[PDB]
Amino acid sequence: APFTGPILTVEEMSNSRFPIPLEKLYTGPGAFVVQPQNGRCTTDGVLLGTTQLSAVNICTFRGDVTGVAGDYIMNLASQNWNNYDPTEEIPAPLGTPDFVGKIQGMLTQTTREDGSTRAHKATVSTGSVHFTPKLGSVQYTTDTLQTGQNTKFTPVGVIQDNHQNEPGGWVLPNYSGRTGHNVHLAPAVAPTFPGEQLLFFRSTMPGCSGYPNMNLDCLLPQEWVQHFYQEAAPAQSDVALLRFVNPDTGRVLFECKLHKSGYVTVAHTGPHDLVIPPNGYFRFDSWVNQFYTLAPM
Repeated sequence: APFTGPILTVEEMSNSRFPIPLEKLYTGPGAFVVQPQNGRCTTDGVLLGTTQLSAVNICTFRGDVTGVAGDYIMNLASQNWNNYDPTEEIPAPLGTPDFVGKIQGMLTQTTREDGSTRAHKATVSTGSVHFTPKLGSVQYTTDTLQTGQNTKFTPVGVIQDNHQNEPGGWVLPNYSGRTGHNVHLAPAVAPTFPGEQLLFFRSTMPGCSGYPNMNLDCLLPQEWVQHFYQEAAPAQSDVALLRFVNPDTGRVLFECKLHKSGYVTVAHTGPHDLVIPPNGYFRFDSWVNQFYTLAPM
């Protein structure tokens, strides 16, 4: 099982931390608590953190709701509408958000075998110490919805209330409110090697109110996560050499290294939103010692 990377342009891929396509590449610094929980999978196919395979289920919630008299609280159900098990060895239900911000979306429901259905705007602060997904409960500050009926929360974007103030992007939430620290987390990440920086995969979370910081950097495209999980190819070395080619010219644009552990680094310093040809895609060339110095970018 040869090791491989998917043949997909950044635009043909999807963000692994919010259900939306990728938009571009960006490498940068240093003073950051960097440990996204979704979009975490070893190059050999071992999913970690709260990462699951579907891009459409990232940041969604299913369950039941009980409205507080004159917000609403949701009793978490399994992604498949089944029972939720606080036991399983994960930081929280797979797909759960891995940063702090007020995610606004829609709550849809269907009043069982009768037919009626209904939906209302709703937001949910992953900062609200009542954001207890691990415990199996989460409350939304709706815009109003029976009890006993399957309520779904479909995510749509983030908001604000000062500027760029929010989203905490790299601010991990507390899956178990007061009750305790997050468990079974995914290793924090950061470029160790000299001068190298992390090569992220950017997208822009739809703003729905205020002046929120809409950037959303993930370390792996969802299909990459899907590919390694499928292929489950062995990591003949710590680092795998990748070349970003241009299908048209047939000329390498630049290189980067995919570390078996699951992240991407680029031999470059300082901020800079990469500029690539829309047809650009990544291609694995070979494994290398963690010492292989990279041709800059």
